[PDB]
Amino acid sequence: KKRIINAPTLETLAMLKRRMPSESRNRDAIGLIMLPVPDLYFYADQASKSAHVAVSEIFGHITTLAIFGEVAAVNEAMRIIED
Amino acid sequence: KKRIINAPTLETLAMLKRRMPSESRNRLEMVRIDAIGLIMLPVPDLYFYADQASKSAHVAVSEIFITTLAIFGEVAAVNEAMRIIED
Amino acid sequence: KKRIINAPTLETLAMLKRRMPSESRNRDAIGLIMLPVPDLYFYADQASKSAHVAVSEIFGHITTLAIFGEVAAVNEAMRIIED
Amino acid sequence: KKRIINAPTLETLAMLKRRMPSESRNRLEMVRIDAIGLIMLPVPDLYFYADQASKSAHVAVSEIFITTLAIFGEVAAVNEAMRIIED
Amino acid sequence: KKRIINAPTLETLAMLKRRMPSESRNRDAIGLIMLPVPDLYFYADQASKSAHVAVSEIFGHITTLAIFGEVAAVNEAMRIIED
Amino acid sequence: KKRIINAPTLETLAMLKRRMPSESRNRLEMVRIDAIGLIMLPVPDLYFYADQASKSAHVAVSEIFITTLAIFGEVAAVNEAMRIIED
Repeated sequence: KKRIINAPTLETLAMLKRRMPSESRNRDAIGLIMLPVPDLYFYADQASKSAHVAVSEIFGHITTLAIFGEVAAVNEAMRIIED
Repeated sequence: KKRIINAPTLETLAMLKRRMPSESRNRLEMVRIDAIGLIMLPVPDLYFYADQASKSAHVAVSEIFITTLAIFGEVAAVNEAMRIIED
Repeated sequence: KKRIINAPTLETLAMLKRRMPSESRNRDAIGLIMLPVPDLYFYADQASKSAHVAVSEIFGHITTLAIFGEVAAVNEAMRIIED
Repeated sequence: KKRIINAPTLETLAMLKRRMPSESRNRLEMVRIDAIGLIMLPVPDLYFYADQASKSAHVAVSEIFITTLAIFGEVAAVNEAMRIIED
Repeated sequence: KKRIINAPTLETLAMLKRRMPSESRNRDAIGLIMLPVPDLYFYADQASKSAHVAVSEIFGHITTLAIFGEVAAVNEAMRIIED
Repeated sequence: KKRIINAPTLETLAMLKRRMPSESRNRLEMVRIDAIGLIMLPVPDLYFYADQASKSAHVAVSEIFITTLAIFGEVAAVNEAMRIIED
């Protein structure tokens, strides 16, 4: 399903970074949502067109998208994805 | 499950390029990418439909790492391809 | 399921070669069929006893057999496998 | 599916350490390990609940290689955490 | 499910060793049982508290625990795990 | 799902050898391979039945990379083994 982490720890960020591509990693709330891969890139492209949030895949098919940004924005994004 | 990205970002293209073979990467600059169709297919279908697309002008195809096929090209062509694949 | 590629592109061959063992790769229609592994080797052994087609596993359990040869032969093989 | 190991062996700790990131390994000596809670979670839940635990005193969390979260700490804390996760 | 190998061959031991961690490998009947990972470590910890049997994961989620020891002990352990 | 290859090709043997451990590879020349039985088994069954076969004369066993066991030997022996495994 979907989940939002408000005010994540440094340790939480470290865990996520280990599970992201170097390109993304090198670049607050975090929204985590499980999506099939077409949806994943569709919704990530959305965010790249949107300021104020950053996106990345999380590894582990149906995979995980992580949305990093400000509390309002992250919530807005998770809402948009539910439609 | 299928999805079409209209007018993809440069970052979107970068994300996809990271997830395709080095050999396929050049094919993106040889084609106008109005749209990207992403569809999850069993492997026999994948290569069947890729081959189709490779024969078609105006689109380029690549695997993305039941797996994912990406169809790059002009809006009409991408839409046509996704339609054909639904049949 | 099963599928046959008539007159494959060079790019199509390149995609398949990336997904085959070095031994096979180093060695027109292409038949692609998804089989459990016992069936896979059973039906591939058949082809090795048969002239005019070549066989290989394709990676990605239930896996994929690829049958390379002449149009008649490939069709014949895909038919035999349906029984 | 969840499980709590009360009063784990040194060998049990060794087995788990082998299956966690090198970075997490030190966190075990910074905390009294009366108990270990092991629960299998989808990844969004995993990081959600880890983050919770990392904010909580008396427990430490780590991934073990839908995946596995390990919660290390004092009996009360571990039990509380496993309870919260059931909700 | 579960299975017990009485008086295993050297070849059987070799096959299992290939599929265990170096740490375990470096350390008769063999009980093999498929368990979810929480159960796995729970029941392995049990064995570490118990003399006369040794435990290890076998690789290949729901994974496999291997219990090495004397015939009585191995049987006792497989019984305990059924509860 | 099970299958028996009667009178396998040299190429068939080559394909299987590529997919077994280097250690197992020699065992094929120590045994007359009239037939190869291939059966997909959960891992406890795999080692249980391998061990059986390793104790039996006239067959050799190996893993092929729920996984696959290959039973190499004489037609009678292979058939007997596949039968025993159905029980």
